[PDB]
Amino acid sequence: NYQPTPEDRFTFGLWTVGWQGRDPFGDATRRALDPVESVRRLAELGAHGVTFHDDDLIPFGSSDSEREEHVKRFRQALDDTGMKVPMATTNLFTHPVFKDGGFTANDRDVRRYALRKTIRNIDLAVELGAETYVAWGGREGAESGGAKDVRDALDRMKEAFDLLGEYVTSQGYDIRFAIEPKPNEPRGDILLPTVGHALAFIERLERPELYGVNPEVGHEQMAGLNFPHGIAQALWAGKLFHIDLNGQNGIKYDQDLRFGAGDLRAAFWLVDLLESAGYSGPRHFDFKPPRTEDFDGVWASAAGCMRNYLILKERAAAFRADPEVQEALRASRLDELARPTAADGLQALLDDRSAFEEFDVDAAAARGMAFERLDQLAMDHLLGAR
Amino acid sequence: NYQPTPEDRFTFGLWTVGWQGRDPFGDATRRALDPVESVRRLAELGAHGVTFHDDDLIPFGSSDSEREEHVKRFRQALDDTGMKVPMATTNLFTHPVFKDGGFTANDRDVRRYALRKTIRNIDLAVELGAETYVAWGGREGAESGGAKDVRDALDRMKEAFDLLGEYVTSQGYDIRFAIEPKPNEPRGDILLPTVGHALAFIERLERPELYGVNPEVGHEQMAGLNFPHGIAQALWAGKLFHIDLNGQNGIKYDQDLRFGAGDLRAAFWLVDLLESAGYSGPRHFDFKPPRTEDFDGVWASAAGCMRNYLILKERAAAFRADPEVQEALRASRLDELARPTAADGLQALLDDRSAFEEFDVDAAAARGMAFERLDQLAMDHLLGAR
Amino acid sequence: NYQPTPEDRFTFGLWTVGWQGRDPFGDATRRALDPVESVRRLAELGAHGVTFHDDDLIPFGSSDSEREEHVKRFRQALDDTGMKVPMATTNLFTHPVFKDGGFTANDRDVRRYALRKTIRNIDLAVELGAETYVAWGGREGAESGGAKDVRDALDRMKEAFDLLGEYVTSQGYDIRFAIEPKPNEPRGDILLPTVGHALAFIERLERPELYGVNPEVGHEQMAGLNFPHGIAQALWAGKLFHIDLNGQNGIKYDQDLRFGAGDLRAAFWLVDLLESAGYSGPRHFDFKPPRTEDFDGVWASAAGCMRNYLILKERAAAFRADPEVQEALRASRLDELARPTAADGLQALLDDRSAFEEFDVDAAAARGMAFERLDQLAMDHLLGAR
Amino acid sequence: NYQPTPEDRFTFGLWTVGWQGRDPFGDATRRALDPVESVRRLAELGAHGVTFHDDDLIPFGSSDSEREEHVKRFRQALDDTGMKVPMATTNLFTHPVFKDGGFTANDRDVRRYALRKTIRNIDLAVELGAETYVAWGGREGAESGGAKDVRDALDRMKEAFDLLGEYVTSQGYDIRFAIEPKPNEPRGDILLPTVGHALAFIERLERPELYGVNPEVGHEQMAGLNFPHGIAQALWAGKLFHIDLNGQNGIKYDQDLRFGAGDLRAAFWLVDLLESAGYSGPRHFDFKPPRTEDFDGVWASAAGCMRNYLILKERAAAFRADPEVQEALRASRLDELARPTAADGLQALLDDRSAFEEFDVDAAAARGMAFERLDQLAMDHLLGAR
Ligand SMILES: [Mg+2]
Ligand SMILES: [Mg+2]
Ligand SMILES: [Mg+2]
Ligand SMILES: [Mg+2]
Ligand SMILES: [Mn+2]
Ligand SMILES: [Mn+2]
Ligand SMILES: [Mn+2]
Ligand SMILES: [Mn+2]
Repeated sequence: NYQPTPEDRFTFGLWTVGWQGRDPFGDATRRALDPVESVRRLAELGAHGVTFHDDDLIPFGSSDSEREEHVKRFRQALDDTGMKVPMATTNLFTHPVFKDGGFTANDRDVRRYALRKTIRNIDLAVELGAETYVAWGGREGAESGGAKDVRDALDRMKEAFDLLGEYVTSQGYDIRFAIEPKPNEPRGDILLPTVGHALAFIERLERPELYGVNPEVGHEQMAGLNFPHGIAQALWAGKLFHIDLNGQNGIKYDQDLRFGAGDLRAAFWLVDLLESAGYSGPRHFDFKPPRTEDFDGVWASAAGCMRNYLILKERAAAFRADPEVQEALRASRLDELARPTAADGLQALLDDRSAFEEFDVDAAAARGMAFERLDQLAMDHLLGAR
Repeated sequence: NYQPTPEDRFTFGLWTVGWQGRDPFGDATRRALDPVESVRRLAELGAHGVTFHDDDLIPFGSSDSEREEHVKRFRQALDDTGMKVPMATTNLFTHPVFKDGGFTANDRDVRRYALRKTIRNIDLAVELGAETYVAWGGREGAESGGAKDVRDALDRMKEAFDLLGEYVTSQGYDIRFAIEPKPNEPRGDILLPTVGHALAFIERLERPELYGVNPEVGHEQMAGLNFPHGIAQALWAGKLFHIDLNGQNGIKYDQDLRFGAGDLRAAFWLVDLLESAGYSGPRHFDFKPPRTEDFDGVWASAAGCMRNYLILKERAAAFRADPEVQEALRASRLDELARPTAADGLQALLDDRSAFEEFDVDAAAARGMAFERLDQLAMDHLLGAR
Repeated sequence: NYQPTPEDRFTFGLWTVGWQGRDPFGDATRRALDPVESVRRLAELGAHGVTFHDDDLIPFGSSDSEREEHVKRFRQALDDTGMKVPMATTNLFTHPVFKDGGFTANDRDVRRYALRKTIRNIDLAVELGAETYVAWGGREGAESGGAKDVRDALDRMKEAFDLLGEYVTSQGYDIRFAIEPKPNEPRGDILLPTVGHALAFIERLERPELYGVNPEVGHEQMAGLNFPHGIAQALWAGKLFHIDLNGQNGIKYDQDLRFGAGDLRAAFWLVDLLESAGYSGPRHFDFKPPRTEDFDGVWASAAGCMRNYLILKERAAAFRADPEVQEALRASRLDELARPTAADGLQALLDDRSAFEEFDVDAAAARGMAFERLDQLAMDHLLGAR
Repeated sequence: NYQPTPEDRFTFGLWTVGWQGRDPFGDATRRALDPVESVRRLAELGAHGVTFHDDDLIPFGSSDSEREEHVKRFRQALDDTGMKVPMATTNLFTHPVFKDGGFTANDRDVRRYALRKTIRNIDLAVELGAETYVAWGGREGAESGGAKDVRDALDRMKEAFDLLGEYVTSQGYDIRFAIEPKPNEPRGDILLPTVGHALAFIERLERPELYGVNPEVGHEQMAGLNFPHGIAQALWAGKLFHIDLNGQNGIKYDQDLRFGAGDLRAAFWLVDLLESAGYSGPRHFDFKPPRTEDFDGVWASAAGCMRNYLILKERAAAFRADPEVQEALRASRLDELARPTAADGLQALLDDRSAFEEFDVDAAAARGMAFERLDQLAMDHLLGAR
């Protein structure tokens, strides 16, 4: 029942199932996982692929020969399992050198080092077949007002992404970039804090067609925002290149619960939207099995991510296919929302006396929207109570 | 001491000092103010101008002759006082007809009526000399997931703003539009919920140069966002057309406290930024004198808005002029943040062995950023403790 | 399917289905409901009873004869339908006189008036058979720090509740009090903001056995708190006298959505707890049908409150009855949580070398808690996916 | 200017200035500090004393002889500097064995070990002269609903604190306990999440006079609560045994900024209250110098904690001493808030026709509270603008 297959395109970061359970107040509760073992275990669960930061796969400061060894072992596990690598990213946050940022660090020599470390891993991602390269600027930001001039930092952020775009085009690489927003943590405030800020910034890059967003359920919810609404705006702009799925219980620290935990109805409306819109990218889980769990709990949590997606997919499809729901959607005038307000044009609107002079505002005000009956049909569908 | 003059460009909405104190749980505590009396009282306090919704100035459903009478009375008070009207906006939220929105209402005939009501007031704003026309889509949004297809709604929102842009260009009007974001309240979630979402949406309009943002302190803070950071991004994009100043205590209902209340250090960093960047638009207060107050309290609260701006302006100027602060900014490498990361270009960066192969990451990691000493110099300046 | 009967003890406030849809930004969208019509409509839906504020039932400032007329009409509808009145409360928030509070208003004469208005309605509630008298101190609090000395206000709050307790005991009334906490709105901060603060305050009253709490789902969630956890603490103290059920989407204005909307998994864990603990008080809905709805939407929303309770009751019962869940609970040592840590006593614990000197902390640390498999069994049960 | 002396009773935890800068996303940026060096550096800055967890002072798993060595070195530094140790606490959160809690872990043998580890450190704290023993239950809680039966956990929490009270009374120790609440982080929800929940729980302990609260600025603000209001309630109950001072920017991860950062006006109202109430306990800083800082930044941040307290103390004293403020407080009827509502008693209130039958509610409603003029006098005082 609800069993994933690789055609469901479920992917996981190496850092997710491999999180050792170090949090700000506590030591690791689990041993390190060898990436090869994660690939094999995830393949057995029905995953389609894995993702990585450079430093997940190649220990920081590895020699060039150790580096090849690590990559070759990893390549063999991908070949043995059929697993793909659709996304890769750079760790620009763990090492102390990045304590004030990578691309927007105040120290210029750190910024140059951040760019070189990124470019090296873009080459590796292309060689492994990644289509999307994610940037999460977790250290770009500030705890205090005077520490970061945000206009200068946005100049430096645009400089860095423009150079990366020049690099991939000059190499002929078929890879796109996706910015992963997060509003805070580990910095007091992070630059480009939401999907909207990231989309707006992309429009000022030299080659905006190369850049999209990689939104994460829990991150938008850390600002109290509606995640399906943000995703709909990203889809509307043609910029949903990738997505991070997980769970979050409101405005607090980044929990990274398994997908379906946290705000369950928001998960339902997210799956409805992704499936209706024909999103065809990876269904990626950026999640942390809680540090209460041993390795059996890690794999149960990973399996639950995909199970919950597949249950919600079924319930959302049943909802949209239900004749009674389709009648309710017309009762609530969703059909009218999809029609142009004024395809007849400005001048026709200005001369149309039924739009103002003879508009019966009181009759229009009296029409109920029937949204509550519609929402309870959606609840009944989610719960399998019809 | 700290006395405003009209050259400080302080402005107030008629609805601010005129708020009667009706909240969701309580009746009005103050009588209605005649707009003429507000103009005179605000002029005496040192205000530069006032703003209005159509329905603040002309009671909803007024006949064409009553309408002229109301406008003429208002015009006379502006002439008697020297007060300007730099901004106007449309009430598309109070009347029951707008219960599901104006521009993105599901009912098409409401959307057409919303546009006609807006166009009528644009003509009036131009006649009164307004430079900026604000749109706050307070009813555009939803309480439940199925009620609003957000892609269709964004289509309708873009349709509405494109028609308004076609209207002002066809009339030859020298007016620009500013979208005022708000994340929630009165709708469960509002479309374009933050400065970032609004900036991103503007880039998809037919004539993006006509549209900017009118951010409000308290609204970004209702999503827990850093308001000076958002304003810096708006300035960076060239889109800060107008600003709403007030106070808010965190993530809760929209409080609209007087400016300087709420997050006081954020107010300090906001004034520092506006003054450093040479923002030359109106300093507009979108605030509500608490319903505990009588009319003497209303004017004390209005006066406090401008007093707090002028005190913070002095402290921010003293901060930036202090030699010890300028030395601290260099100690924290804000000068280096302003320098290009790689003006030498991509190829030079790729060949620069000091950027990677011979970069001493450990020496760079060991450098403190000296941000705490800088922040305490900013605290001492704010408090007048130096 | 899932049809309520009066033995389910579902109750509604007159102010809930009768909310006209006035919010801070908008006029009423629905006409006023006659209380008699609400009683009849709710009885047809399967409700067990209704609740009221004094001013819902008797218009403010009614003459003594109008007052009797209103009560007699209401009594007749209760007799015609079989509806009960298990709870009543006082409106100490709508009238302008209460703009700074009722029991903790700075003006002494307002505080005395607040007490007299309350006592009058206690007599009426007893005559209608109410077992619980609720106090929601919505105006008790402040927007600014100097306006309210909170120690003096707590003195005044304790004075008011002590007098009410002296009044009911001197009259021989069999009624108890329940304080309904709320953290903010309409005041910037409200006194006794959470279930915990209210429970702590009760312990300083002269006769604490007379006072309990009436927590509301959405109010605890406006502080980001776990509502089932708070209810468990109230049950643990023996103080859950009444409960308000509704929905809320996180930290924002008080939404009062229908129960089951908002945080659906929290609703599941709440129903599990109430049913497991044998809570036998009313299942009261303090909710507002959204102002998008006409009267048919009002009754659909009311019906959905009880439907969602009954669906969640079934799923929680199925969860606890499942042998596989009972095995998982033992796997996660919930049985051990219920056993005393040290029934052998302090001295035995101090001499027990297996508790410290010879405790194998590393073996104990290695035990997984199996919480994720348990939580996914709870998800499968909630969704009907087993 | 604003220089602390040991009579200001400023104290710091060893873990504060000694925080190495490991956060969930990043390695340590600073080396470990020897406790002896912290004591000497803090003494030079004007601190009065230090606090510790057992594991800060004695590395976990130390032999009994290493333990004595560590204590003796520490004792010598206290003797050389005059520094006191007024508070101590237990680390029941770092080691993996505590991943599901100490006192409320599901595993019984962990709970017994938690108690033995605590008792051992109580003996050490008494020997060092500590008056207060703090308990922060950072691991007591849950990420999912089924993992923790909260009634059973509260039984186990009460069992643990009752045993500790029996232990200190049987030994004749003159030490009191203080519970430090926190709503979340590192657990998804923590038990006893606010000052109110902790105060309520204390009233069910066997010997409630032994237990008080140790509230922390940032923790109450992580639930969006008003921290001066919570402290006033703790003072009102006679339970403010200790306090943790720091800064926090709203509802997000626990930032532990230096005191005065975060919500500056809340810091002003906190200092006003502590000084007015004659709080005579330690002014303890539970803060983390940001990981951007080197060791010079650590000591600058520590110094800023005490500087900001002393500046706010001066401004609050000036505020309360100002004749114009004292007149404003009477104008806003704070004098009337301090007077009994009904010292004449219930029967006199019931017969007093001026309290209801002849009360002029409209005249009373018309009185402004003059709270805005009062709040602007407080702003002017805080900023030194008078
Ligand atoms: Mg992510
Ligand atoms: Mg505004
Ligand atoms: Mg309620
Ligand atoms: Mg603390
Ligand atoms: Mn995350
Ligand atoms: Mn606002
Ligand atoms: Mn509510
Ligand atoms: Mn903290």
